[PDB]
Amino acid sequence: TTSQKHRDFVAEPMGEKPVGSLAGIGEVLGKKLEERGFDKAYVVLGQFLVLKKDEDLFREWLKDTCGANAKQSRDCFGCLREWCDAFL
Amino acid sequence: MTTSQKHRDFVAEPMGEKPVGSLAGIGEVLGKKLEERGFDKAYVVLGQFLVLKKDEDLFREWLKDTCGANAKQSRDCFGCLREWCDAFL
Repeated sequence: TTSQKHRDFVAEPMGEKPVGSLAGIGEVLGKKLEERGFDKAYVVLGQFLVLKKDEDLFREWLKDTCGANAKQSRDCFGCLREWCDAFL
Repeated sequence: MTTSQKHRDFVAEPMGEKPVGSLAGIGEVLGKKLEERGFDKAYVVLGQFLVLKKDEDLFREWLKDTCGANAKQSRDCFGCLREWCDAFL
């Protein structure tokens, strides 16, 4: 199952969408990601790609960086993996 | 058209699983050094480009430090990634 936020993100190029457009990234996570430099969704894509799309390492990185719980990191990972399947 | 044909081929389409050597500026010598550091597909170098917020100075320095790229190689790689992003990101 997926959210509309997920479907909206995976349907099109992300351009300069803010980090909060990613599935799983709410206002609280988004704030903390922004304070650490990850202010646009593509910067988080960048980390996903630097980590060679590794689910365990990306989701652990997200937890360590902004405090994402397991559902939030699942949602964020899945939306980036599906976006990459469609556009990369 | 100022760019290389290799730039043109790269920016014309999604990169998928293309190797790092498909990037403009990344010949076989630079490509093997990138692979040895774990940057084995073009998308991993895109990742670093994006994590650095597409900043030219930081990206070109990173490339120099990571594989010894000269100024022309680093400008070509940066420009190829920048135009790819403008087309597809």
